[PDB]
Amino acid sequence: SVTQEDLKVDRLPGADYPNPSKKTDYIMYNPRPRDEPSSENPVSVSPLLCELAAARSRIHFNPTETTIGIVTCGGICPGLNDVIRSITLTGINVYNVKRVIGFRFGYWGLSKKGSQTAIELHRGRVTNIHHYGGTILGSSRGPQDPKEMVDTLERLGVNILFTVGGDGTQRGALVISQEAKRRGVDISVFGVPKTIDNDLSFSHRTFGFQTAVEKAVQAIRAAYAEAVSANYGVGVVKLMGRDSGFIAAQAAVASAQANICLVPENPISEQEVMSLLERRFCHSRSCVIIVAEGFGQDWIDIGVILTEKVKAFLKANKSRYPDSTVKYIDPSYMIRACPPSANDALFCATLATLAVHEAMAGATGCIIAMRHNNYILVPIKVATSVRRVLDLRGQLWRQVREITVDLGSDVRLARKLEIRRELEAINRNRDRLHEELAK
Amino acid sequence: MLNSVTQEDLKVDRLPGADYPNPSDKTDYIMYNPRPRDEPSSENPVSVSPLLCELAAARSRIHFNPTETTIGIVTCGGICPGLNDVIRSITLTGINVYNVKRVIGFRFGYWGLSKKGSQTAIELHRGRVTNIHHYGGTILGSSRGPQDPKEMVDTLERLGVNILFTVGGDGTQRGALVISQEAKRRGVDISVFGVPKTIDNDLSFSHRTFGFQTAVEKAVQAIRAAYAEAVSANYGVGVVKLMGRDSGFIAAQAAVASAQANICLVPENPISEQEVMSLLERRFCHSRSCVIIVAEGFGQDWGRGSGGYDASGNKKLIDIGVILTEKVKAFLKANKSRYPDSTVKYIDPSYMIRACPPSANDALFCATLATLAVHEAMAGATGCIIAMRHNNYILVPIKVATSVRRVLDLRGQLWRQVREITVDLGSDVRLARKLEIRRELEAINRNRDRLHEELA
Amino acid sequence: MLNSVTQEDLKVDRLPGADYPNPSKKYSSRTEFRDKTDYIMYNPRPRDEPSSENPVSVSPLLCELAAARSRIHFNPTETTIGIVTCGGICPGLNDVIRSITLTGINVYNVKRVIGFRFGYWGLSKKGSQTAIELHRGRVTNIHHYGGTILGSSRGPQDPKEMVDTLERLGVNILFTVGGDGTQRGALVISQEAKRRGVDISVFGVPKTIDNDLSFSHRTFGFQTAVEKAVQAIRAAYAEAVSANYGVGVVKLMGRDSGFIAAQAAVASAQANICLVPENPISEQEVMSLLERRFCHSRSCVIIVAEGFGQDWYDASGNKKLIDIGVILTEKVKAFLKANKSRYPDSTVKYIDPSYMIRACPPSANDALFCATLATLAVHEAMAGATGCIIAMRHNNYILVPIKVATSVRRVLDLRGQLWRQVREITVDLGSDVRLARKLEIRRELEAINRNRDRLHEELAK
Amino acid sequence: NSVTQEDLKVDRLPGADYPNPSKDKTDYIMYNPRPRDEPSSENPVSVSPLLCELAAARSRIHFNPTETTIGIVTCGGICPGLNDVIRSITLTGINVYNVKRVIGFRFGYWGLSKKGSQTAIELHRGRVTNIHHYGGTILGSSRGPQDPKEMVDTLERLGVNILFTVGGDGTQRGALVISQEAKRRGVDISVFGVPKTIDNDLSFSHRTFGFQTAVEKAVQAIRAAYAEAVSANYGVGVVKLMGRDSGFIAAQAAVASAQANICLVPENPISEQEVMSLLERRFCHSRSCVIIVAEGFGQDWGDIGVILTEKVKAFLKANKSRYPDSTVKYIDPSYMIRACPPSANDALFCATLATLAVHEAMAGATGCIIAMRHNNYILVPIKVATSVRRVLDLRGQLWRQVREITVDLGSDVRLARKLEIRRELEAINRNRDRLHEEL
Ligand SMILES: CN(C)CCn1ccc2c(ccn2Cc2ccc(Cl)c(Cl)c2)c1=O
Ligand SMILES: CN(C)CCn1ccc2c(ccn2Cc2ccc(Cl)c(Cl)c2)c1=O
Ligand SMILES: CN(C)CCn1ccc2c(ccn2Cc2ccc(Cl)c(Cl)c2)c1=O
Ligand SMILES: CN(C)CCn1ccc2c(ccn2Cc2ccc(Cl)c(Cl)c2)c1=O
Repeated sequence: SVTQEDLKVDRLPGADYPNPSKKTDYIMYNPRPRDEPSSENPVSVSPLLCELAAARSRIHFNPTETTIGIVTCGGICPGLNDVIRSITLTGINVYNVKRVIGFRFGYWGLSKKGSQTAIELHRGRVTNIHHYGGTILGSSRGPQDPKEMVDTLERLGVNILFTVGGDGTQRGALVISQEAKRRGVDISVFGVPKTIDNDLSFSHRTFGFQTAVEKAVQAIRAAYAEAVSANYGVGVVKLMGRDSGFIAAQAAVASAQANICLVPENPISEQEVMSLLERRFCHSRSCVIIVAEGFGQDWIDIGVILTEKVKAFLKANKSRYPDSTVKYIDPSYMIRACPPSANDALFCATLATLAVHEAMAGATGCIIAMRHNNYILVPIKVATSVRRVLDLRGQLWRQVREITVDLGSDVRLARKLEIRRELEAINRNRDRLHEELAK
Repeated sequence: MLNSVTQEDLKVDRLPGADYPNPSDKTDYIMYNPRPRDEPSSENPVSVSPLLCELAAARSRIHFNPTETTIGIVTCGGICPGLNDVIRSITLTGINVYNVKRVIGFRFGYWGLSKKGSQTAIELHRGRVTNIHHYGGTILGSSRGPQDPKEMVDTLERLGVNILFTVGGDGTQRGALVISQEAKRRGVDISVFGVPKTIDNDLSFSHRTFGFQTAVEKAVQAIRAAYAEAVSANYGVGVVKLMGRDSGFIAAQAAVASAQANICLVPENPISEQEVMSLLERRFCHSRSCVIIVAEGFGQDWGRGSGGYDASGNKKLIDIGVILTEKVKAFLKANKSRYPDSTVKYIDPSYMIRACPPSANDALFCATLATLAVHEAMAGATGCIIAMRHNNYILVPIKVATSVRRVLDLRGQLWRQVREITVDLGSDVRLARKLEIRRELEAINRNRDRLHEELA
Repeated sequence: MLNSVTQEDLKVDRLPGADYPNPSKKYSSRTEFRDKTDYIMYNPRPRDEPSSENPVSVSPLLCELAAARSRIHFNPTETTIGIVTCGGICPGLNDVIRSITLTGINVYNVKRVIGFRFGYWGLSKKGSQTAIELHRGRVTNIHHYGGTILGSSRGPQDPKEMVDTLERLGVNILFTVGGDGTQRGALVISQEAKRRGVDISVFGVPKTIDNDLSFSHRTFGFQTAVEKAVQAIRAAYAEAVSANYGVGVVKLMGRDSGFIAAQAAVASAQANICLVPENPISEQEVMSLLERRFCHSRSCVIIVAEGFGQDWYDASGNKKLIDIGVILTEKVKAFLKANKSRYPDSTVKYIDPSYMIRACPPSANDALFCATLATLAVHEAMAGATGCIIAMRHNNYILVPIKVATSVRRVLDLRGQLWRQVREITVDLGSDVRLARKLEIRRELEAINRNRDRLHEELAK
Repeated sequence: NSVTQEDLKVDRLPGADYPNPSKDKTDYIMYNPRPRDEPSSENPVSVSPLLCELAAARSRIHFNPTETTIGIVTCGGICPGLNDVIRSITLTGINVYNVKRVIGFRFGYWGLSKKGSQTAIELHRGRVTNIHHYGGTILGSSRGPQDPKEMVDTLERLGVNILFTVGGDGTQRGALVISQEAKRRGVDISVFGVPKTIDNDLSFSHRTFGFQTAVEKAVQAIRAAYAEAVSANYGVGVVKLMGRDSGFIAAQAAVASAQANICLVPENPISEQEVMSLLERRFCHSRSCVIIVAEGFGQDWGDIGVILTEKVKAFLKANKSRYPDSTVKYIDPSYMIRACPPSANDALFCATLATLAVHEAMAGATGCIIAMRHNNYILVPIKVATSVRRVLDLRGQLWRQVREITVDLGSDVRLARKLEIRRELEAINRNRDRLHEEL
């Protein structure tokens, strides 16, 4: 029940200035056809069209009179400094805006007390900041009074505010937008979605996620080495994922080293987990367990709890697992806090520049997202009403099930054929050697 | 001239019969162009294009009896980060999912299937592929050049190979469909299925090929080094050659990602030696360093090649890397007048970009392409490649795939980002510089006061 | 209570007889005569100033130098080599396994090489079943991966039962890769062996990431471990500077010494408090360092060694660990919560990168070091050395009897250059906070105002 | 060989009339800590009469800290760590000694000429904060001398009291000439060398800054060459690994990588014909060959990198007969080895060298370098330091490890190969039975 109206992104009234550098075009939400190939063109399975992001010929704000505002909120995420850098440099080099302000430590930065700390963003101040993790502005969780914030925006003459944060941040962003139009102030509030878990809807990718999976795989390589080094060794790795398991699932498949992958979308029992572990220890002396922070909220720190419960299980069963070892790893610090991969640096730069192009063109109350290889605008209202989750019947989760322990699979039948294939390889290698001597 | 892709061109071949169940359902499609003809209205939107692409997926009925099927793998041409992943995934998907009788790896490209190289061919089991994705190159090995299709299909028949995966560029797949035709010519049950290898990401009906994301990571590293060398010298010039035989996707993305390129030379934008030197000259107006990205395919009109081909059917190119470096030196030497001491370092990181293991993102992509390749080949697909487009995996007949290629849009967002960073002759040098200073003073004088405040 | 190490204590045992020539190092390849033991001075500092006579060591001790010998004890083609890895993994174990295996096979051409699985358990009659054959194929690339292909356990086994296995498999040399506890057991295997008059060499390759072996300036894995520590700190630093009154607590190995903590702290240049066992301070002292940091900064990074503050059952029924990382984090939180007054919003992130520091493959420099230690270990064990470790000291490879090696341990000198560099970077209650800060500013203004004018110059002219 | 204790006596400027703001006689370390006689009841005596002055912070210092200007110049090829040395000299000066001012001279000795003295930079805490995170030198670097007269004019003009010269043998040679020109006019100047040489060929040294980082990169270059080469039938990777006059990088990289089959260093000059017979022997029972070559090898040949590659190609052409398809890839990773930031171990080493350099220069040391030898930091007069150089011992343990890995013309090809096979069969046939057992 998402309607075309839900996808209509707001514009501030008027586009009375030319673009210093450079029709709304659309892309289909679902590019799959209703009917088979035929004489006429195919029609979408969905009625939804998404507004494409692009530099416009006419823009709302007089560039040389425009102040741009930036705020970063919530958990850090690889790429924040890139988004800060790109918004700042696109503003200055392309549109030549009067001023760019950075609000310190999240929404607190726009409160009358934190407005003191706000920083001037020039070319010099952002030159290399993309080389470092975190945010030069700083970040806090938690809202402020939208009234008090819009006072600061009016006071500093801020014309556009970029809100870099999760669902909660944009929810607040739309409330600033509405508080602004309620006074009839000329303010654009534009969201750059920050979410390492890539669980934004009307999106296939958010900045930081690809970088985060790189680090997750590194964490798993370490866990794997620890675990295979012990007799009945268990590496438990916690891989982000508050409400979705996209990092857990991709890391599990990429690493090719996960035997059990625990995600919120597939909530199983403590007892079920231990029988997967038990089946792994039938024909293996090590087990790597990926666990999303959001798994087993009905069992909070699932990392420590799963580790304690695995230990308890192995201790109860010393009988069969005589010496055992269980190492817990929390690489959260290492996954959020790094600078982005080159690919994520480019993605961040592209999101930020299109964000400025569209905000200057008077877009407001929207996020910028990337979907079907294209950059789209999405109203915050819809963006924050629905969220993304693993499809347990889809290709990614199928690849997790192919690698992870499955109680279905005949373990010892599967192993018979394994051996026959290996003998067939050995016996050929055996003869080719024999040949070389006499020959 | 317009290309003439028709829906018939996109219909991928199937070997006749799907008479066995899947150990582990109609063809679904995705629209080639998901942009609508008309604005939002009462009815659902309709594609600007009539073309539909076949989606890749595991099928319920399959052509080959899994337990009786031999899978063959061959890797051809320049190495590319991910080849071992594709080898590993084809091997493990075959064994763990379909439980195929045997998997053969053909050594050193098509040479591996010639009666001479068929000696060297290797048995691929789980043990033999366990960790091969951790290393660059190909455990099979790779050569440029075709062999006698007759002699190759002899080997395929001799070893009872039922599917052959061809991992290589346009030339390799062109040969793949020639194996397919030589096979049907004898009425043998063979699938020939392509996994596109091209680091330049210039396959059409594709937004991404395996290895490209990894290659851009390395290019940016090469640039970071060049940048350090160049900024260290007074009138220092780093020239970096970044792959790109016929397209500049690596050059362009590396240039934007690095944010350290001042001149980015790609084949799509052929400019003169004289134009390049005036970009350099303008850089040295208000800077003592310049980094120059150059695609191996740029400036094919700057010199004349021998006129020959390498064995794969690529033009033997004029080493534009060495030539651009010599011409920059010549220019700086002619103008010692204004560039009194100058330094020009040339860097060729080709070795480092192809030869590395894949990024985790490229490991996943390779693994996904390879498994869908096996799912579809088992379902009797043949004479096609697997590609990724609009976030989805599609099948494409080799015939169309090898008749069109991909190239930078000089009016598109990526190239716009290159032009925002690289030197622009347009902006009036010394006016442009006045405002630069005023902005920097305005920053300094604020920093100046905020300090003063803290004391009193 | 002084240590009582005499020159006799540094004489390393040799099994009686060196009755075979060296396959690789021929006696006729040298310039000078005699295949004797050469020595290096324990302490190369002189008693007296420069004078007419040569200088004399401040110490009487000489250490035996490690090197390939012209005569060897074991008949190479009849020799079985045994390898066992014990305790915490450490970057480089697979290199040491690989190098011992390949030096044995390629240089001496030994009959066979056995890998004992999961520590000393591998030599017990039960674990002797699991022992692996080590050939060229089985070790080709194992140095590319962290951990140990043999596996590792803590804990001793019955020396009697172990030497049964060594005799049963015809093992002539056993390399013991492990910490102090492992070598202590190694010497006990050696003595149990000589007690039956079996022809066995027991030779230690010291494993200790903390680099706290004595008669040593470097153990394999330590350089790699400091690389990872600095990476962990970069992350903690980013988390911390991102929060208003942000605190990164990083635990950096160091059971009984703080060499990783100290080097990481200096290298990173990002540590404001560095807590090592050698400098035991109070909870109250720590909080006043933090307090002084928050006078003129909104972030603090705290390095803490596992072994710091030893004087400071989980729900599932297991005994809960000595974990200064969790405790320091709780106590910092408690302090910040008591003082919300002045630190209104605060954040404390704890990082335990132990997993990431031990479990990685070695740096190229540590790969070389591992390869060198392992090959000299084989050269010397073949030359009949036993009851000793191989160590690296004053840029040279030496042999040390296990007895001495396990009676003394290494520790930070709090008056030495490394710890001085930590004190220069970390918060110091000495420097008067607000005067120190005045001059900071004046220096920055003096820089700004010059930059300011040089710009002004360019414009109109 | 003929080096005297007088040669090792390091100069001090007359007077140490001020206390140390942070923190006493000269201590020494034995040049050669090997004993003359066997172990005995008394302490052993050095084989050598030579003692080196140990570097350390002193209680009395020559320069009045608050009146002292420090000068820094970086010369010749960049080297991983230059920015660390710049940073540490600057911060040790400011934070420990509290010096009046610190100047950075741009683009080498040219920076001190009356023309380049214009470009010289003021170095404060802000200007050096993160410069160690980047390769190259924020000061810049040129080769070549300037008029020592003209340079000492600049030093007098800017009131420079200490000048740190970061560069190779040629740079320090010039440094001592500045020192002598300074004392020749009544100028209170310390000239103190921080040796820069990636090849680690400084004498009275076991390690120079950048060398450990450079070997890390060399091994990475080799891993790439190896992958290219093993991918081709009769594949040849030629890698050039620095080494103008010594092969320490070539040798360590070769051993560390374990992937070099031929390692060509200046210390072991062999013929083109000798190289090709190593290659020939490799291709008897192998289809790939990796060749490490130091830039200083074969200066008596036909840019040894391009020439060796051409000569290998020429050899493979019309031996097509036996090497039917062949491939020869040349790699020059010089750019990548010099231009990177230092390893954490090299960052620490750089920081340590720079701080001790300031401690000792403040204590009036001059006409000397700081070096690291037998795990200790020593001072060495430039005069001796630049009169002798370091090179591979072909009879030492490092080169022995290169010979163990690289192809050896000694071992009888076909007999050597028989035993290879027997060992492999003995492995295969055991693996073969253990499998059979399970069925
Ligand atoms: C209650 N809320 C604070 C946490 C749970 N959650 C998590 C994700 C989520 C919603 C609603 C939408 N989404 C997806 C999402 C993620 C990031 C952004 Cl920036 C946006 Cl606008 C939407 C959501 O409600
Ligand atoms: C003659 N050929 C050997 C070199 C020139 N070339 C280069 C690229 C190219 C074509 C035709 C299509 N393409 C793009 C491309 C890239 C990779 C693959 Cl696997 C395919 Cl099928 C097509 C093409 O003809
Ligand atoms: C009891 N032990 C398990 C922990 C305390 N400890 C720590 C270090 C240590 C000793 C005795 C000597 N050493 C230094 C050391 C480190 C590594 C090795 Cl392999 C050796 Cl032989 C000695 C020592 O007793
Ligand atoms: C002429 N020179 C530029 C090249 C040859 N060369 C190479 C090394 C060398 C000398 C003399 C001494 N050394 C070793 C060395 C290396 C670096 C430094 Cl900074 C010093 Cl003082 C000495 C030497 O003469």
